[PDB]
Amino acid sequence: MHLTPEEKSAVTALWGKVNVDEVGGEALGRLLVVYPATQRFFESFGDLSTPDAVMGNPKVKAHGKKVLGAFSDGLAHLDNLKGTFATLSELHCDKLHVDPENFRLLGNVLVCVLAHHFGKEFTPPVQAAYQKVVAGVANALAHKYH
Amino acid sequence: MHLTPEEKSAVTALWGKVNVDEVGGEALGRLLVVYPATQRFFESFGDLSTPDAVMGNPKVKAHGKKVLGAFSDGLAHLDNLKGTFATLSELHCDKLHVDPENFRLLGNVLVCVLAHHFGKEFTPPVQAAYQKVVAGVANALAHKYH
Amino acid sequence: VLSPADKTNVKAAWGKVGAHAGEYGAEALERMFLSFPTTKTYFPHFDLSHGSAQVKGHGKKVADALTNAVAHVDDMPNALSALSDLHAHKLRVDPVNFKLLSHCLLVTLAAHLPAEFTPAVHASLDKFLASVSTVLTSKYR
Amino acid sequence: VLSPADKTNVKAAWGKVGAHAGEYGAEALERMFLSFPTTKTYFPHFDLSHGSAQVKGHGKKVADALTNAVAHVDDMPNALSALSDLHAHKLRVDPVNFKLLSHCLLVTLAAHLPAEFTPAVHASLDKFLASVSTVLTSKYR
Ligand code: HEM
Ligand code: HEM
Ligand code: HEM
Ligand code: HEM
Repeated sequence: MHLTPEEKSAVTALWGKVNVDEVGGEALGRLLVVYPATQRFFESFGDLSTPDAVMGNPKVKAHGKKVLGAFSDGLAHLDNLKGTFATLSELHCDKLHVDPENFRLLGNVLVCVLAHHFGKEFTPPVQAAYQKVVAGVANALAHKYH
Repeated sequence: MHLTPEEKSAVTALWGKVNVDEVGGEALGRLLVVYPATQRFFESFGDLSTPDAVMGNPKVKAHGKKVLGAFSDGLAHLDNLKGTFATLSELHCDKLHVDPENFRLLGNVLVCVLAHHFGKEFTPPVQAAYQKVVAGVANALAHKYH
Repeated sequence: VLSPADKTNVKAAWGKVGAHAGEYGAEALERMFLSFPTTKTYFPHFDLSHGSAQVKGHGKKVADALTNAVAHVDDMPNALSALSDLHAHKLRVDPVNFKLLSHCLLVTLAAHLPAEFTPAVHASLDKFLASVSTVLTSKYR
Repeated sequence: VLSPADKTNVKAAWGKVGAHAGEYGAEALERMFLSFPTTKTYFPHFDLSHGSAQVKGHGKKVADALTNAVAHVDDMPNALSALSDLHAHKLRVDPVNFKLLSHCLLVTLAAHLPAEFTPAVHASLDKFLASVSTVLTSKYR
């Protein structure tokens, strides 16, 4: 994907300070809370009945860490998101049956978490660079759907 | 734009049966009727007071011919839509200020029109091929927005 | 909101559908699966092959529901109550998908009702499907 | 719909915005114009540069409308009647844009109210902005 030098540096710089374990858990937990329909993919995760239950669920935090970790990998290959995510794209379609619209929801929830965690440092221009990145990632993940 | 040879033929073949002027007027009139917000760009066209006034407005009809003529020429360049529509993309953004969401609405109204026009010949597979084309064109027209 | 003329248009167009409601429902689903493949993510348990009984059966349940809503166009919320709970608590279909099915139902109606599918009826049907979609996704959160 | 806890959450959060509501409204618009460039198509007559007084002025009007909505959370349609008319009959902003502004407002709140922006509050605010959005586009057609 296409990022200006300014956008790439804003992206890269912020990510250097993100604890993936921590943000990953928060991002997935908030998704399940704000968009409860998404719980349809995690029936075996335990108790997701309340925000507190969702947020302290170890299975949620574990999964959260896995997802953002794969997300961190694509950040290293911004020039070829589609090639980077082809295998997971096919997995998510063929085995998991996840509607790609959910990739977009997660992308928006992640932006919210970054703004929450970073405050004032997450400026309008920084957000803009991240918005382009999560849409890119969402597109790369839906690419092999059929 | 990636279409199988089968899909391209389905597209080309039906298109060969279209009265561009007629379908053009119908599609633009129907956009204006079904999605009235779209009238925001056409206040100088006169009377758009009712379905009948819209469908019968000579300015609406002329604009539809113009829009579908361009669309039509684009069907000759399925392999280079971005290239084919780059200048119009710029115009629509910089001078016309048209939210690209409207290209998507028109594309769906166009498919409804073709279905109405062709009846049973507009099969599920023919619709699918046209769906790809209308999305392709919408994307190409939104490409230069900034 | 559906104006009084909208309700008259829907009732008139749906009336014509009549006995073909179930075959139209199956066709609209087939059009959706082909045009918008991501919608298949919700039917991994189905034989989605052309003319499968599973699709014909589902298509008929979908049309019946539509028939119930037209019949109770003044009180959809109460009429689709049960359907609204199932979609909100079990199915949990992303709302985007309702807009794709609605589009395929309009294309189907267009392909089958040459005489009745005027600009005004088209507008009324679009609004009606949007209303149904809103009622069905209303208890999601 | 907005449950009693939702209403409680919104009033709490909004309460804390307090006097900064206008500054947050401007920040939200700026976020929107940078993140979703297509939204700029509705303000061809504005200076959209960082610090623009037009944006700041517009931000205060938006924020003031939201304050009015929170105050009348139980009777939004009537409170926002004039604004629904305006958007439906004059401005005619595609409904998709409301989702983009709502997202940017959430981002702004997150960035300014760390303590208050809990997952529960986040969910209630999202539901509230969706409700305002719905009211604002209810008379389009
Ligand atoms: C940021 C976008 C995402 C990325 C990069 C991503 C990545 C991954 C990865 C790396 C796995 C592990 C594969 C394995 O070894 O089994 C996985 C599994 C999974 N993902 Fe995604 N994911 C994303 C978004 C989503 C979303 C939005 C959902 C649904 C809301 C979802 C649902 C699942 C499920 C259900 C599994 C299987 C978990 C299990 O084994 O129970 N993913 N994902
Ligand atoms: C397939 C999608 C479309 C195509 C191919 C297209 C093509 C065109 C063309 C060829 C022109 C004339 C350019 C010129 O003056 O040199 C034009 C102008 C214009 N278009 Fe688009 N258009 C599309 C969609 C739309 C939509 C959906 C709207 C608004 C809802 C719109 C609004 C306008 C307006 C307002 C003008 C200027 C008319 C005038 O000055 O008389 N267009 N478009
Ligand atoms: C106009 C909108 C819709 C209507 C009226 C509708 C109606 C129905 C009805 C009547 C049923 C059967 C309930 C029963 O057997 O008791 C059902 C089930 C179902 N619907 Fe919805 N539906 C709509 C939209 C959607 C959409 C957009 C999707 C996904 C793309 C969807 C996915 C499903 C699924 C997966 C089932 C269960 C299928 C089965 O296992 O039999 N529906 N719907
Ligand atoms: C929560 C959502 C929104 C609220 C509460 C809201 C509220 C308002 C208010 C209070 C005004 C000023 C009316 C007056 O002049 O008295 C206004 C005008 C306007 N709004 Fe909305 N609005 C919302 C969403 C949007 C969105 C998403 C857009 C487009 C991206 C938009 C575009 C405009 C425009 C172009 C004007 C006129 C500005 C001018 O020329 O001064 N609005 N809105």
